[PDB]
Amino acid sequence: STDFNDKILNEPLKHSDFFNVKELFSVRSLFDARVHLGHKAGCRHRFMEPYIFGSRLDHDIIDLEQTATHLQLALNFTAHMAYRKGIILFISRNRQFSYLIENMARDCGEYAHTRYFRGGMLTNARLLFGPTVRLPDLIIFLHTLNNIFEPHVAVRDAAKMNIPTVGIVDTNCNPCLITYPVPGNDDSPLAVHLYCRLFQTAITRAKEKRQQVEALYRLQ
Amino acid sequence: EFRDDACRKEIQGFLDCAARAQEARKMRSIQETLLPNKLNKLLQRFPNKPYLS
Ligand SMILES: [Mg+2]
Repeated sequence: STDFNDKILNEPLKHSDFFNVKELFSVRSLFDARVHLGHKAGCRHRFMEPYIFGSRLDHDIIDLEQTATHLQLALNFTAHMAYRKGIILFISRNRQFSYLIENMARDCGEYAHTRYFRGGMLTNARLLFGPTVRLPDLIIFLHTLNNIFEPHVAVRDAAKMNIPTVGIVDTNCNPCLITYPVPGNDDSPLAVHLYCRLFQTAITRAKEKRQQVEALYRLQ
Repeated sequence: EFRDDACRKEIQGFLDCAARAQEARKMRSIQETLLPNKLNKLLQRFPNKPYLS
């Protein structure tokens, strides 16, 4: 058990990019997906200024260099969690992409909550689901805002319950409590599809690498 | 002297006009039934945010 854990769990933590997530994307791919388009300058959020490249005719432009760095970190974290077999829950209240996100979750073997987030799903989880339920080990927000342009209550609840949160934060979002913010465009279908594909690929790579490493260790 | 026999035309006009008034009440009610309820639903969908978030 000791050696197994030491060589399985802690081995990947010794490498900058163990799962090679940087190859999954490039600044050009994000640009082509339009990850760099934000809302009007009037909708801008005070905490999203550091990630905004500028304002092109009252339209904010998200610094895709910072997006690339943040996306690297978020994808690496997600890959490591999937490798460690944690529960990854995808949250998004964008009804335009509810179906897509649910399908991505089902395909990648993780969970999704794209519906009306009932109060207490995380803070009252033991009562709602059962005393032995296992809460998600990572929450990935494809849209950190609810359908009234307020932060998803899941963000606050995840911070409360100490569940790390990856999250795509647009120029009108509040990245303060999101553990791994990925400044980007969460409203374009192209951008949302790119995010879904990236997270799906990273999680699948992590799971398959976990299986491969386990087989390598157990066969010897 | 309130003899309807020779006031028939005016009396028929009055009766028809009253019937038309009731019909107009009915049609106006059904027509009334943007509505404040729908407009309040729309405003709820896009509420005023006088605070920060
Ligand atoms: Mg947005």
